[PDB]
Parts: sequence; C-alpha cells; structure tokens
Amino acid sequence: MKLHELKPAEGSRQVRNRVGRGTSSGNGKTAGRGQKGQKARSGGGVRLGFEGGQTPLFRRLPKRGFTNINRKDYAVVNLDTLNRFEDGTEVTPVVLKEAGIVKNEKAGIKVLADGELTKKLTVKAAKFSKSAQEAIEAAGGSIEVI
Amino acid sequence: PKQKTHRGLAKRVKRTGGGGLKRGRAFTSHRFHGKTKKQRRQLRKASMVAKGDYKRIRQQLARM
Amino acid sequence: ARVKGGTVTRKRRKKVLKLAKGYYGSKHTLFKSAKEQVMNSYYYAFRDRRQKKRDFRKLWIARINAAARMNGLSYSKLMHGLKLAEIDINRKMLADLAVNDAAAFTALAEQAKDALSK
Amino acid sequence: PNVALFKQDGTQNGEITLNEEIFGIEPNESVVYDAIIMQRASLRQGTHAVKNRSAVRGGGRKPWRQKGTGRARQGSIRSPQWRGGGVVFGPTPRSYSYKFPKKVRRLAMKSVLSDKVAENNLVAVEGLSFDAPKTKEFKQVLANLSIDTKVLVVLENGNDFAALSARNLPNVSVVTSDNVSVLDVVSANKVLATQTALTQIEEVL
RNA sequence: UGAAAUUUUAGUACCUGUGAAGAUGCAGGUUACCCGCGACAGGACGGAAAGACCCCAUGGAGCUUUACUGUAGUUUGAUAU
RNA sequence: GGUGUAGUGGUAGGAGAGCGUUCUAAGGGCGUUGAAGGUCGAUCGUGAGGACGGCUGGAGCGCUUAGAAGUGAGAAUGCCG
RNA sequence: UAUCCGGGAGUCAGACUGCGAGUGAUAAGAUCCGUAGUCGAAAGGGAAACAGCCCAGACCACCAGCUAAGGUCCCAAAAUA
RNA sequence: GUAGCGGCGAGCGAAACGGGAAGAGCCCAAACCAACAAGCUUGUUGGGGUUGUAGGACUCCGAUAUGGUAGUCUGUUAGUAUAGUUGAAGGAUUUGGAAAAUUCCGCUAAAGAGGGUGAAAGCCCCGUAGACGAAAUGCUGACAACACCUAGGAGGAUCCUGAGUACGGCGGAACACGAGAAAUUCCGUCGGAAUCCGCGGGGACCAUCCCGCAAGGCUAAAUACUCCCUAGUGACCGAUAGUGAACCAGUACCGUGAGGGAAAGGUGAAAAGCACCCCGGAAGGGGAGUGAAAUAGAUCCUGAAACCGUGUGCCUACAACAAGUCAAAGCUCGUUAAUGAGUGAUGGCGUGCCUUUUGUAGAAUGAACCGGCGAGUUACGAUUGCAUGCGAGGUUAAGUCGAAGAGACGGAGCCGCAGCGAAAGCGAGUCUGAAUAGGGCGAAUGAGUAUGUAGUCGUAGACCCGAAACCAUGUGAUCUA
Ligand SMILES: [K+]
Ligand SMILES: [K+]
Ligand SMILES: [K+]
Ligand SMILES: [K+]
Ligand SMILES: [K+]
Ligand SMILES: [K+]
Ligand SMILES: [K+]
Ligand SMILES: [K+]
Ligand SMILES: [K+]
Ligand SMILES: [K+]
Ligand SMILES: [K+]
Ligand SMILES: [K+]
Ligand SMILES: [K+]
Ligand SMILES: [K+]
Ligand SMILES: [K+]
Ligand SMILES: [K+]
Ligand SMILES: [K+]
Ligand SMILES: [K+]
Ligand SMILES: [K+]
Ligand SMILES: [K+]
Ligand SMILES: [K+]
Ligand SMILES: [K+]
Ligand SMILES: [K+]
Ligand SMILES: [K+]
Ligand SMILES: [K+]
Ligand SMILES: [K+]
Ligand SMILES: [K+]
Ligand SMILES: [K+]
Ligand SMILES: [K+]
Ligand SMILES: [K+]
Ligand SMILES: [K+]
Ligand SMILES: [Mg+2]
Ligand SMILES: [Mg+2]
Ligand SMILES: [Mg+2]
Ligand SMILES: [Mg+2]
Ligand SMILES: [Mg+2]
Ligand SMILES: [Mg+2]
Ligand SMILES: [Mg+2]
Ligand SMILES: [Mg+2]
Ligand SMILES: [Mg+2]
Ligand SMILES: [Mg+2]
Ligand SMILES: [Mg+2]
Ligand SMILES: [Mg+2]
Ligand SMILES: [Mg+2]
Ligand SMILES: [Mg+2]
Ligand SMILES: [Mg+2]
Ligand SMILES: [Mg+2]
Ligand SMILES: [Mg+2]
Ligand SMILES: [Mg+2]
Ligand SMILES: [Mg+2]
Ligand SMILES: [Mg+2]
Ligand SMILES: [Mg+2]
Ligand SMILES: [Mg+2]
Ligand SMILES: [Mg+2]
Ligand SMILES: [Mg+2]
Ligand SMILES: [Mg+2]
Ligand SMILES: [Mg+2]
Ligand SMILES: [Mg+2]
Ligand SMILES: [Mg+2]
Ligand SMILES: [Mg+2]
Ligand SMILES: [Mg+2]
Ligand SMILES: [Mg+2]
Ligand SMILES: [Mg+2]
Ligand SMILES: [Mg+2]
Ligand SMILES: [Mg+2]
Ligand SMILES: [Mg+2]
Ligand SMILES: [Mg+2]
Ligand SMILES: [Mg+2]
Ligand SMILES: [Mg+2]
Ligand SMILES: [Mg+2]
Ligand SMILES: [Mg+2]
Ligand SMILES: [Mg+2]
Ligand SMILES: [Mg+2]
Ligand SMILES: [Mg+2]
Ligand SMILES: [Mg+2]
Ligand SMILES: [Mg+2]
Ligand SMILES: [Mg+2]
Ligand SMILES: [Mg+2]
Ligand SMILES: [Mg+2]
Ligand SMILES: [Mg+2]
Repeated sequence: MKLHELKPAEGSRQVRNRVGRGTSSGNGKTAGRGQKGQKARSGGGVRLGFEGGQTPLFRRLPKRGFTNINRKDYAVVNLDTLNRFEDGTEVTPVVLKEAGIVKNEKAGIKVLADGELTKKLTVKAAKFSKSAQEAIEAAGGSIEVI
Repeated sequence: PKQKTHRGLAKRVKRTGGGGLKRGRAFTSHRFHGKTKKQRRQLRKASMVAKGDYKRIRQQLARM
Repeated sequence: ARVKGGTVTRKRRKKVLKLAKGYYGSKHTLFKSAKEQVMNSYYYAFRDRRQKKRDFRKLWIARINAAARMNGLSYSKLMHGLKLAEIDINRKMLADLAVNDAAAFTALAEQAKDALSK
Repeated sequence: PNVALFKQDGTQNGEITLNEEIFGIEPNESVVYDAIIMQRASLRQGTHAVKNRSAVRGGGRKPWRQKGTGRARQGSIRSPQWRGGGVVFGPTPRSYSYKFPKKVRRLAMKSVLSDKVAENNLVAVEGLSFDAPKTKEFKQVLANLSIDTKVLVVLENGNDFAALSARNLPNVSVVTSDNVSVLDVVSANKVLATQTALTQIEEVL
C-alpha cells in the first residue's frame, strides 16, 4: 500500500455517533434520553437488576448448594482427539501438553469415549471412563492410571 | 475496574450448557401445610430463568 | 487538539442575514430576528406556491365569467357547453382570449351555446 | 522470487533467489493497512491534559445566594460555562498503542516486502563498502543503481560507514536488517538492500 | 452634566366573538391624516422577587417526648493498685 | 445503466448516508505577480454546504487518501466583553 | 405479512368527538371504563375565527385539468338555476 | 471479581501455587572463660557464642589458614558535572522597499535537526554531524592502603538457647473474614506456662503426621514521589485558550481577619516615532515629510457584529401592519448574462422562536442586542454487530532488548474443545428416582479466539449547570451582648 492511498477494509471502521448536535441528526436536544424522568438525568438510572422496589428475582429465589474444598476437576480428552496419534504411540500428559491438545491439565487427564478410536495406543492418564477403557483396549491398546 | 459479579445471584443460579441459567423454586422454605402435595412435588423440581428476567440480569453474571 | 470556534459560525449567520435583506429594521439586521423571520418566509413561500395556483385560476374564472355574460351566458353554462362540444381550451387560454381576442372568445361562446341547445 | 543482484559500481551481476515464503506471498492489503495504522498510533506521545472545575484554581465559595438576587443560580466561578472555568471532559493523558496478533504482524511485514519485489522496487546490491563515510560517494552509488525516488537503505549490522554516508541524504532512510518495520518499507518507494541484509532478514522472518 | 429598573422583533386602536375558556396582534364589523409636548394611571394577567399560602420530594434544618438505637455524665457491684 | 410498479407528513425514538471545523501522515500543489482573514456580488449542488470574481489584507494555506478529536449553539433568569 | 433469536430504544400526565355503561343531578370542556376515529406526532379545504368535528394524508416544479366536504346575490370562486 | 465476607442486602473482596524485576545476608541475650570492683554472688569489662537435617557451651582432637565486607572525607588513577574551542559548501537572473522566493548554472553533507536574517536559505548568521577542551570544586568507578568480619572433626555427662513473656477470661481492633464454627495478628485489664522427653503452626478442637523454633536487633536492590537543576519531546494551548498570572500576579481590588482575587500580548524590516508650515490656549487636525504601505501615527497588524452617523436610487402624511410571503403598476439601475437587480403604490393569505404541555400566538417559561466561551468524554471491565488474522484451536501478560517506536523473546495465564449433580461422583451422558420408567439439563445438531471498530451497559462526578444542607481544620467580641 501507499501512505497516500490507504483504504480500510469495508465495514472495518465506523463513524462515532455524537449526540446533542442539532435536531436533524436525530439526537439533538434530548440526546436520545427522552423527556424528564430518572433515566434522563446525568448519571441517572437504577442499579442493575433493580425492579423499582418489587422484590428482585434473586431475593425471591433461595440460595443452594456449596463448594467442595477438595473439588477435583479433570481435563477431558476424547477418542477423536486420540485418533490424531500414530499406532504404537505412548500417549502421556506430557505428550498431550506438547501437542497442545491439553494446555491446562487441572487435576489430571481423564479420557472419555465420545468418538470412535481407530489406532492402537498405550494411554496414560489420571482417569478413564469405563467406555473409554473398553474402546482403547478393544482397539488393541492399553490404559495405565498414572 | 473489573465488573463485579452479583454474589447473591451467584449463590442462587447455575450456568447451563446452552447458556441458560438454572434456578431453584420459590415457596420451598416453610408453610408447607398451605400447599398441596402436588405443589410441593412440582416445586421440588428446578427451573430456568425466564427470558425477561435474564435480559435484566445477564450483565451481573457475565463472569460468574 | 483544540478546535476553536473559527469562522463557520459567522459564515452561516451571514447566509441567513443575506436571505433577510429588505426586511424591517432588526428583522434584517439581527441574526436571531432574521432567522426567525426567514423561517416564516419559507413557510409562507411553500404555502403560497400552492395558493398562487388557486389565485390565478380564480382570476381566470372571474374574467371568463364577465366575458360570458357579455356574450349572453354564465360562466357555468359556458363551461358546460364547452365540455359538450369537446373543447379542451383551459381557463388560462380562455381568459387570455376574453381580454385580447374578443372575436375568438365570441366564436367559442357560439359553439358552446349550440352544444347546449343540441 | 529472483532479483537482479548489482555491484556497488552499478554493473549487474547474476540474479539471486529470495525465499518465497517471505517475498513471494500475495500481499494482504487490509492487514498492511492495519499495521500502518497501529504503528502510526504507537508513535503518539499522548501527553495532553486540561483542568476541570476541580483542578482549576480557586472556585470554592458560592458566588451569590441561591435566591433573591435575581441572577441565574451559580455554584462556583470555575464552573465550565464561566469564562476561565474548568473544561468539561477534554483531552487526558493516555496511550494510543495497541498490539496485533503475532501472526498478523508477520503477515504484514511479509506483505510489504513481497509487494516491493513484485513491483520490482527491491534493488539488491552485492555489498556497500565505503573506506570512509562520504555522502557524495553514496549519492553516486544511488545514481549508479539508477535510484532517484525515496529509498529505504537496508544494511547489515556494523556497516557504520555506509550508514553514516547515506543518512543525511534527503530521500534516503537507513535501517539495519534486524530493525525493519512495516512503516519504513511502505514509506519508501524503493528498497535498496545489501545481500547480507537480505539473508539476515530471511532469517529473522 | 447625565443614570436606572425593563426590553423576542414590533408600522403597538374600539366593540362583539373566538381561542389554553379574561386578545394591541386571531374573526366580523367600526373608528382612525403624519410627529410630538404637558398630564392621568384602565390594560399590557405591567416591573421587582424560579410564591412564603397549598400540595409533592422515600429534601433540609431547629425543637419535643413514656418514638427507635446509642451515648457524656451520675450511680452500684466485681477486680487491680 | 434502462424499463415497469409501488412508495416518499411526522414528536419520543431506531437505522443509514453525508456536510463542515482543527490537527497528524503521505502524495500532489498554491502563495509579496499577494496566503489566511474581512467585505460585496445577480454563482453551483437535493441538504448540511462548495466555487469564482472585485475590494481590503499582508504571510502563510488548499486539494486527494487515510487517521485523531476540546469537531458545529439560539435559547441554560447561562459566563465574559 | 406473521413467528422465533438478538442489538437499540422511547412510552407508564393523554385530549376531544361518535357509540355502550357506571359515578354525578340520565349536570359539567366533570369523572371512570369499553369501542371506533382524530389530535397527540398532520400541513391542506370546510365549520367566520376555532388541536380533537366534516373532507382529506404535503418528496418536489407548473400562470394545466377532475372532484371531496362545503358551496354558487355582494364581501368571495361558482345558479339572482 | 474466583474462595470468601455481607440487614447473605448495598456492596466489600483475598491469599498460596505459577511467571517476572531485584537479589544478601548478618549481629546480640544466655550458658562458659579471664580480669576488675564490692558484698561464696554480683555488677563492669573483654573473650565466648548465635541455632531446627537443633545449635551452642563443655570435653577431646587439628587448623593457625581460607575467603569475604553492606567499612574509611586514606590516598593514586580514570571518567563525569559545572565555562568553552573548532566545525563543510553560492553566485548570478526576474518580481520586490527588502530574496531566503523565481530562473540558470554550481558546491557541501559523519552536518538536509533547529533557530535567526528586510518574504520560504543545506551552502548569510547562530548552530547541527564530527573533533577537541578544565586552573578550581563536587560526583562516580576502579586500584591500593588501612579497617572489620571469616575455621574442621568427635562426644553428650552436665549447662544455655530471649517470663509477667507465650497463652487464657473479659472488652475492643487488624486480618477480604461485620463473633461467626472461627483459627492467625494487635491493643487495655485481670489471671498466667513449658522449656528439647521442650515449644509454636498447618482456619474451632483433639490424635497422628509434616513444617518450623516466638517472646532481642540490623540489613543494599528491585518499589513510591518531584519543590528544584540540565537536555529534550508532544496528531498538547495559542491571549475568554494555556498556570490565577505570556504584561512588574498572588499584584490591583475586596475583607477586621482567615480568605477571595482580576483585567491587561501584536506599529514598522528598521523609529526611519511625522523637522518645518497652517487653524487652535491646548487637545486635535490639514499640509509638508519618513516609510513598500500612515485608512501601519503609537487607542498603532488584521479590524467582523451589535450600536451610532453622513449621502441618496425607490417608497411613505385616510392608514389598524408576527411586519412576511404570493400577485403586481410605476420609477431607478445594468449583473458570476441569468426567462437580471433595487424599490414598490395596490391586492390575496397570514397570531414570532424556544421550552413544557392533553392542548401555547399565548395573558404559561426563556432570551435586551451583538460577539466569543458554554453540555454524552476518557480509563478499566461486560456484551452485541461489523472487520481482519488464525481455526479445534486462539492468544500472550508482566518482563528483557529496541528510537518514549515497530519488532523479537517471554505459554506463566485466559478463552474454547463436555456435560450433569448441592456434593461424593459419573461422563456423551448425567441428575431425580426402587426403576431398563418418565422427566430436567446436555450430546446427537461445533466454532471459537486475538485484535480493530461501532452500539449499549457497569465502576468512576460519567451529558452540563443548580440547592437548602452535613462534616473537619482554622479566622472573628475594632459592630453587638
Ligand atoms: K436512546
Ligand atoms: K435458586
Ligand atoms: K416458603
Ligand atoms: K395559555
Ligand atoms: K396604566
Ligand atoms: K433553619
Ligand atoms: K473574496
Ligand atoms: K465537548
Ligand atoms: K444567552
Ligand atoms: K426487539
Ligand atoms: K370514548
Ligand atoms: K478480580
Ligand atoms: K439493602
Ligand atoms: K565472635
Ligand atoms: K541574512
Ligand atoms: K535556515
Ligand atoms: K575533577
Ligand atoms: K478472630
Ligand atoms: K502453618
Ligand atoms: K512451618
Ligand atoms: K496597516
Ligand atoms: K439610509
Ligand atoms: K402584503
Ligand atoms: K407566570
Ligand atoms: K432415566
Ligand atoms: K435423560
Ligand atoms: K473471526
Ligand atoms: K468487539
Ligand atoms: K463527569
Ligand atoms: K456514560
Ligand atoms: K467589643
Ligand atoms: Mg474512534
Ligand atoms: Mg427524532
Ligand atoms: Mg434546540
Ligand atoms: Mg428538557
Ligand atoms: Mg413525564
Ligand atoms: Mg423516560
Ligand atoms: Mg415494600
Ligand atoms: Mg427446607
Ligand atoms: Mg393455593
Ligand atoms: Mg462558539
Ligand atoms: Mg389545486
Ligand atoms: Mg475546590
Ligand atoms: Mg431581570
Ligand atoms: Mg482555563
Ligand atoms: Mg370559548
Ligand atoms: Mg375575549
Ligand atoms: Mg396581523
Ligand atoms: Mg402580549
Ligand atoms: Mg407581574
Ligand atoms: Mg416555584
Ligand atoms: Mg405523503
Ligand atoms: Mg488555519
Ligand atoms: Mg465544543
Ligand atoms: Mg449570546
Ligand atoms: Mg375530560
Ligand atoms: Mg407530548
Ligand atoms: Mg389540520
Ligand atoms: Mg399546536
Ligand atoms: Mg369542475
Ligand atoms: Mg362571484
Ligand atoms: Mg333566484
Ligand atoms: Mg559553519
Ligand atoms: Mg537557490
Ligand atoms: Mg474487619
Ligand atoms: Mg489479653
Ligand atoms: Mg495460637
Ligand atoms: Mg524440619
Ligand atoms: Mg531498600
Ligand atoms: Mg489568561
Ligand atoms: Mg485575538
Ligand atoms: Mg484568568
Ligand atoms: Mg486599510
Ligand atoms: Mg488597526
Ligand atoms: Mg376615510
Ligand atoms: Mg396616501
Ligand atoms: Mg396545564
Ligand atoms: Mg424575559
Ligand atoms: Mg480570638
Ligand atoms: Mg479585643
């Protein structure tokens, strides 16, 4: 491109709308705020979720549950992703992290049976679903709980 | 600053897979003698935040 | 990046004032009075571009009526006769004939009366 | 692609081959534009401020009582509508610089270089050697290469005599092969690069 | 010698009517040559003061008390000296 | 681009497309043979608005593309003169 | 044209007329609903003037024509039909 | 914006891990030893010793080294700050009052940053690139000197290892944590330990396990800020702006005082600032001069509008006028040459602008007029549209290098690719349930993410102006009681 012939991509940039700049622009005078009221005042408006005094929805609804301090979440992996590897390959949490499939392993890798596996593999992971273990082993592979 | 979450809502609702919010039911605290067993049974079940209510409050749970 | 008032303000107001030349005193001298008057002038101008058509049709009708009376006819009877005789000459041309070509208008009136008789 | 290689005297040697991945791509105009705008914004210093009614000097007391005087009610002599009052909003110090995705940056650089090559505005020279810095000699070098428009002279690191001898020419912009930017390439109408500089560029990209 | 309040621009009539329901300005009619000077105060809902009466604001302030919640003081006990 | 048919009052308000102001970049220009500014004119466009002459003036300023805003006033018993 | 999904609103003082009711006194330019229209946010013609009634919805130019409500002796266009 | 805290409201809101900037560790008290002094201990002095894989004393052995320092107006030396020196290259022609402008040929450049010069200068001047420079006095760094720290091994019989302390009750306070189930830290008051088989902590508490060793002290760097000084920068202001203050400004002025607080820049290139003459007492003018220009004459660049006045082309003394517009005779004049311009007898129609209202010509509100100034912005987040890049992936943050740039590195972290459940947990399913039942939420039925931009929202004064008031320092009894 040439500095004297620049052209942005169509629709990439828009013109800011300025209010209170004459009537014919469509936002003159009231600047789109309407006529009087609380919402027409500078800094006006009510806090989010406010209902003008009617009991708000969250107040109506009860609190529920608790958070387990020892909660454990696992980074999930499916058989379709495992298909990306070659037969005889040793699948490991390190292997997954290097491949970029699992950037954050959380409490560990758990393998699920969402897809159809087609390659023989020795898979090492924190956990395996029962269906996932069966699929891996039926494909001639093996599973080891790291 | 970071937009803050409404902690009361965070305690009362759950984000579902499809983006909706799961909520408990009202009238499930006491005075059960005033409600038929059908009412109690059908209030035991959870429900979803209605469209109007969600459109009012979604910004308070953006980062829930 | 300050944008001081500049000259656009003076230019715009001067356009309004020039539009207001000939008005009475402050109505041509002062921008606010001039603008308020120029707006009313626009209102009157738009309204009068329609009223002007009405005025001239009214004038032509009156002149045609006088000429028809002199030829022994009312305006209404003349126009009815002309419609019967298929004459499409409009009121502007008819009024012009009445004032300028009296003989032509009389000939038109004769045909109108003949159509009425038939 | 391939570009004629020239000796400092101006006689052309055999062509040389440039990496297609760097000089052989189809330029992406929109990406180039984004890079230009981003770099130009980054150059801004953004030091500009005004005093609002809180910052203006004085202006504490109420000018006159709320009622009775017959004048318009006022709160401070420094309110924005007052002559000498604070400014409503207005400039405040801030940064205009942002960052594009690395991939977009790389694409922009490749696009400008590829565009130069395609137009044949890329002049590669075997080497630029000056026993001592002399702008007259470098100007003669440009004449030998038949370059008269705006030129970006890309030198390998350490070619201080070439850099010095060229810099003062009005139409010449000197940059080291390690430090070359989309804005520099786009500004220059022609790009005069030494062969070592091109090698180092290909390594960098 | 030389101000001021006021002031949308005014070539600034009367009657009856109309109209945000009390018109110099609108309708119909009537009256009236142009410009002033000295006087009067019916009107311009005349000027002056974002009505103090009245109502409203989840306004303010001072005051009262067996309003609510505190509290300085006063007093009583334990404990240390 | 042509034809045809239909449509084009409008407050709050939504959408779209533009005019003009200052500044930045690039390109391409104009200026003591007179820039900006001021003033007059019977000029052009659908609109905001744009030219071109005469006079005044005496040194800076347009145009095209893109960018950024202290970007447009007639009203606030607004402030200053 | 309807839905459904999403971005952005404004609105929560309504007025009158006709028709159907209540309240009122089978009063109010009263009040409160239902229903249709108009005004609100609608210029034009008629009703003397006259937001809400009658006719009728202005993108523009014309010194062209036909009609609506309402009119045709003069003001004042058109029948002393 | 998680875990949490919270009239579980409004809101408040961590820390550890991980990634970086910077990095440094050391002294006492005590045991014990020697001396001193008084009154076998008990104070002073010196030695000794300094800690958790427990250390130390003490007792045995062996080494009298090895290294370090956060010391010193100790020099020697270098550099640097505070003046400076040097520093290339143009003449003509046209316009002009003046050349840097125009035109023609040149020249210089490690210097084409910038400023000034009679208009716009690479080559006229000050400069710049570059080179060079310090008697004197600071500052820094090195070198040296002086100085101060700096021991290994083996044993435990015994001794030492911080007391009105830790801790507890009561009452407060700090920890994101508002007494709460409430640890941890601190204050006041009262009570009040153990001491190596000892003690503290791991969010009440206990046991086990792990980690540590309080009640003594010191410690550079990364970090915060800029009244000042030096050198610069700016899609920052350009005289109602920018500091209140471009000017003799915290001045004038106001107030008892605290305190409040202005206005006010521009002749010309050069004063060459109008000799002399004329009217006038002067002021002020008219000539005559200076000047390119004096309608640049000091109220001095330009010189708008309101406002005031002179001259006149047309009209106006029977007319009821929101002052116009439409139609039009007459008169006058001739332009961006256009089916022109000014004025206008006369005729038709016609109750301003704004705000606020169901409705305003309104006898409802606002504006005396003119000019200037004067109101949805920015930062950080949320969300949607549009755009670009990549795509089951997307992307870096801090930080390092770099021109205050781009860019490179930096994958810690964030979003997405799996959901369901309060949770254990299970998983293309899962939860409820006795259930292979039904049903809910999901999958089948996949697009996301980084950035730009625009709309809207949240936190911030959040579009602008406006209270009566509240609170915390001060100043006032020169009036008055
Ligand atoms: K809006
Ligand atoms: K719930
Ligand atoms: K209940
Ligand atoms: K009224
Ligand atoms: K009177
Ligand atoms: K009071
Ligand atoms: K002109
Ligand atoms: K603004
Ligand atoms: K005003
Ligand atoms: K919608
Ligand atoms: K009705
Ligand atoms: K947060
Ligand atoms: K609350
Ligand atoms: K020692
Ligand atoms: K000179
Ligand atoms: K110069
Ligand atoms: K020295
Ligand atoms: K506690
Ligand atoms: K612990
Ligand atoms: K520990
Ligand atoms: K002058
Ligand atoms: K005159
Ligand atoms: K008239
Ligand atoms: K009033
Ligand atoms: K089931
Ligand atoms: K199911
Ligand atoms: K995308
Ligand atoms: K976006
Ligand atoms: K604000
Ligand atoms: K806002
Ligand atoms: K006294
Ligand atoms: Mg923008
Ligand atoms: Mg609108
Ligand atoms: Mg307005
Ligand atoms: Mg308003
Ligand atoms: Mg309202
Ligand atoms: Mg509203
Ligand atoms: Mg209530
Ligand atoms: Mg229960
Ligand atoms: Mg019931
Ligand atoms: Mg202005
Ligand atoms: Mg018609
Ligand atoms: Mg203040
Ligand atoms: Mg007044
Ligand atoms: Mg200011
Ligand atoms: Mg009436
Ligand atoms: Mg009346
Ligand atoms: Mg009138
Ligand atoms: Mg009046
Ligand atoms: Mg009054
Ligand atoms: Mg009032
Ligand atoms: Mg229409
Ligand atoms: Mg300018
Ligand atoms: Mg502005
Ligand atoms: Mg004004
Ligand atoms: Mg009523
Ligand atoms: Mg309304
Ligand atoms: Mg109407
Ligand atoms: Mg109206
Ligand atoms: Mg007809
Ligand atoms: Mg007639
Ligand atoms: Mg008859
Ligand atoms: Mg020199
Ligand atoms: Mg020259
Ligand atoms: Mg606390
Ligand atoms: Mg205690
Ligand atoms: Mg404890
Ligand atoms: Mg340990
Ligand atoms: Mg430190
Ligand atoms: Mg100032
Ligand atoms: Mg000025
Ligand atoms: Mg000031
Ligand atoms: Mg002059
Ligand atoms: Mg002047
Ligand atoms: Mg008469
Ligand atoms: Mg007369
Ligand atoms: Mg009212
Ligand atoms: Mg007024
Ligand atoms: Mg005193
Ligand atoms: Mg005294």
